[PDB]
Amino acid sequence: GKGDRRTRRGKIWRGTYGKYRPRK
Amino acid sequence: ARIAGVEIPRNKRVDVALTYIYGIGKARAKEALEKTGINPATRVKDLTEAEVVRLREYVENTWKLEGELRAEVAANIKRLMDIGCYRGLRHRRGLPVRGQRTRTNARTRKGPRKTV
Amino acid sequence: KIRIKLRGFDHKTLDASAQKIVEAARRSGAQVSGPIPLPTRVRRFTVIRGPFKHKDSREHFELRTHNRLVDIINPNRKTIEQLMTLDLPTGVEIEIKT
Amino acid sequence: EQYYGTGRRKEAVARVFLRPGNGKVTVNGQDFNEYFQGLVRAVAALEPLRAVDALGRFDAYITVRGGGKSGQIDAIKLGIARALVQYNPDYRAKLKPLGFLTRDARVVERKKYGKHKARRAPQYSKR
Amino acid sequence: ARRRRAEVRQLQPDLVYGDVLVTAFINKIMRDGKKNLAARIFYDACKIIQEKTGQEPLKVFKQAVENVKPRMEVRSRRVGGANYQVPMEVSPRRQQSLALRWLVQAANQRPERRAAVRIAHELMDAAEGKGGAVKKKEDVERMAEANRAYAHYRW
Amino acid sequence: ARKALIEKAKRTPKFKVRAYTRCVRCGRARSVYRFFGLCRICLRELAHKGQLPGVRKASW
Amino acid sequence: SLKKGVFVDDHLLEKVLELNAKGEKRLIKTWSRRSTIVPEMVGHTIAVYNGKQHVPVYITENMVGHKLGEFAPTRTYR
RNA sequence: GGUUAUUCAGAUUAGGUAGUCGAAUGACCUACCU
RNA sequence: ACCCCCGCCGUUAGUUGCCAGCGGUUCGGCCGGGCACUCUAACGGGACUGCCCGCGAAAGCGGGAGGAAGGAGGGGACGACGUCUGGUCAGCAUGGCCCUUACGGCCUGGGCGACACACGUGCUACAAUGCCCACUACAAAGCGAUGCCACCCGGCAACGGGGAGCUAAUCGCAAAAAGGUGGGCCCAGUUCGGAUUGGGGUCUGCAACCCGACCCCAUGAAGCCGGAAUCGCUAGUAAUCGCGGAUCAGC
Ligand SMILES: [Mg+2]
Ligand SMILES: [Mg+2]
Ligand SMILES: [Mg+2]
Ligand SMILES: [Mg+2]
Ligand SMILES: [Mg+2]
Ligand SMILES: [Mg+2]
Ligand SMILES: [Mg+2]
Ligand SMILES: [Mg+2]
Ligand SMILES: [Mg+2]
Ligand SMILES: [Mg+2]
Ligand SMILES: [Mg+2]
Ligand SMILES: [Mg+2]
Ligand SMILES: [Mg+2]
Ligand SMILES: [Mg+2]
Ligand SMILES: [Mg+2]
Ligand SMILES: [Mg+2]
Ligand SMILES: [Zn+2]
Repeated sequence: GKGDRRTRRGKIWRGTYGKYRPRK
Repeated sequence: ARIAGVEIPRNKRVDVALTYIYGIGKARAKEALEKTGINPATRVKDLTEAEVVRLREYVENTWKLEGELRAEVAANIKRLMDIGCYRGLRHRRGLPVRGQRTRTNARTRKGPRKTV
Repeated sequence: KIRIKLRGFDHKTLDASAQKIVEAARRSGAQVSGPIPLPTRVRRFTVIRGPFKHKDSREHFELRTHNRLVDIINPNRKTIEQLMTLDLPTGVEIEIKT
Repeated sequence: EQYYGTGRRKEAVARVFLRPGNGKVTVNGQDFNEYFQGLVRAVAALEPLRAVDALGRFDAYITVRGGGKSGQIDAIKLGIARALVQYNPDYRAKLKPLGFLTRDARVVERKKYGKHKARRAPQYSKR
Repeated sequence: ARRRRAEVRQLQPDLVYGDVLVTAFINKIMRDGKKNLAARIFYDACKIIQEKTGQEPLKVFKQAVENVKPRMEVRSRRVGGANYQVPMEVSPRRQQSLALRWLVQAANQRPERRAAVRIAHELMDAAEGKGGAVKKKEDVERMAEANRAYAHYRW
Repeated sequence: ARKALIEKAKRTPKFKVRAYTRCVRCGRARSVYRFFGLCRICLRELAHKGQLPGVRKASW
Repeated sequence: SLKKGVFVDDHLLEKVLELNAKGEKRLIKTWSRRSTIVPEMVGHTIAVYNGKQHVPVYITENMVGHKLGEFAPTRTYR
């Protein structure tokens, strides 16, 4: 989902990374 | 089995079943598993009885959930209620608490379109 | 050994200014690698044409901030005298570092 | 000895080194069937070699870069025609009519203002 | 448009059989320009052809189109002031185009869970004679002969 | 408050969350690029006058 | 949100500390709804402004972490 | 599903009228004009 | 039509690029070496009904070869005498009118963010050409001195702390996504859908109640591809997929 508030490409759409996304 | 006193998430994934439990979402579901070494794959129609109490009593006693949770949900309102904060008088008229556009939609809290 | 940079807007006065620098250093000193244009970093600015309101038919220009590079090896005595004196800058911002 | 040409398309160029061999085809590392995996278009690129009738008789070291995945393959398609047309005059008299020698002008088109995609207008109305 | 005949798109042949028609079907399956996703889903059902029947997908496809290829159709036309449903011969191209079109549209209607399986169960029921997509062709051929009245406007 | 506000812009006496951008010519309150200190109108006109060096009528 | 340091004006704490220093009244005319309420400042009556005027809004133990504006309407019929 | 009555909410109009058209509710089985 | 982008190649220049040729291989173009080639901009040739065929008076049209590209190859800049007494005294200037202890002037707070509605443009979806998750691979352009932040620790994360390099084809924003391999999922108001809302947190900034974004936990709303009507688009276009910037404290 492009709008699920807890997903892979969920953050790829809102400009952020978060937990569900490999940060540094 | 009858997990949270009344809710009975049978015949379905051990992980997902717990989500259906009120007060227990997806994360708190992966939480009982790693802290009880339970495999997320298996079901509820073929789990050991030990775990029917092991995993159960675990979350039941671990953190707030069930009707008691909702009560707190319902309580935190009465506080914003008795005095009249800007957040509280939103549940009154039933408006949103994000200060969002009431002019356009916002139906989800407003209710179905009442033309008049 | 030494290295000179050549940023600038006009490109006709940036193939000229880098071209004079190539003939003066070679004709009166040791080897000097030719002009090496760096990827022109260009600015772009679109903006609504109308004074008031017309979300279209707008306009936009570009800032051609060029780039050019010449590298000399031998710090000759004739060349450093040729560069110091003989040079025709203009709208070119050079920066030399050893 | 070697055969060379230059494939290019969508700013996704592709150098083409190719000396006669068994059929091995390293390109930006990886074997041919290794890099391009689960993508039907691939088996096409090697068509020029099937036009010359020499599948398992020409190794190839191609250096492709830039552009998307598939666009690459297209650049590969032409680099090989150029490669096997350079060191071979008589292999153009038949490879050209079948068509292989063309840059393929079909580049993405610039997006224009007052539109969303150089073309797709915002939902027209009147109300 | 009005000037020239505005001729067809002469697509590239098949990357497996070397025949134009095959590629055609791919496209109409292809959503969002994913020729790799569709080609597989079509090729997947190609091999689901030699399973249920040692028969070659080449003739199961050739026979799957030519068994839903509508022969004549109802086009509406004005006549100074009226809309008749004139029946008339389809374009060689129009047939293929619609056949191939409906073909796909059947794949979506079916209860089959996996796509290639839908086009598998469909492309067979096509060469057989009966199928959800074949019936949308018997159907348009009906309106054809029923309105046979107004055939006096062949134009 | 169009003069008394173009002047108040050059002041920045209080906190910097008030040093809001402003135009150099017109004193427009919005659509002021930082690279120029200009607003879209003039900066377009001045761009036609060639008085903005390097800048060039874009056409790709 | 101000996790570090509980934001609020100094004139508030000031105009209320001199209030605890001898248990004075409670009347007060503020113009800073942008401020959190000081825990101990219970029982007082801060007449908060709201573009309109000073609402004699009271205070308790519950309404602490909440701001002054929280308890001052800004719009008519709300 | 069909018929009818009404109504405003839209829709077609540059706009209005009317109509067509749509919806709701109760009952029931293209025309003119500015 | 001469203006530029992309379409063919070369001329000029070599810190972009080559186990392609040899030596080390830490088997990493890291070192040595080189610019033929990729690239980088800049200059220039190329397509002109030129050629063969046929119609024709000419103009020209239709067909074939050669060619990267044939009948403006694709795209953009450009938009006439006018029309709409179109738009803007609010970007600015300007005639006239009008205020001139306030129609001018400053702060603080409020308001443009008010909701019983209706319309316009949109995002995201209702899902098995697909939902979630582990690995792996391929872009172009663009910006980065009080800014882009590699590497290491705390944590569930947003974020913070220490700290290397960068006046920027050399350092950073930087996994391009969809996709390739493998997993659970099995048609379910669903592992679809994320609206709504309780409590806990981080960042900017005098100050996030009014009135910010952003995490994690929970709540898992409407919603089975939509009436009448109605819109975009003829090809690298529609659709579909990610990225950057301006704007800017943040948003
Ligand atoms: Mg070349
Ligand atoms: Mg595109
Ligand atoms: Mg600001
Ligand atoms: Mg109407
Ligand atoms: Mg009307
Ligand atoms: Mg009603
Ligand atoms: Mg360099
Ligand atoms: Mg060699
Ligand atoms: Mg050499
Ligand atoms: Mg023509
Ligand atoms: Mg012109
Ligand atoms: Mg007027
Ligand atoms: Mg507004
Ligand atoms: Mg439910
Ligand atoms: Mg409900
Ligand atoms: Mg930015
Ligand atoms: Zn200005």
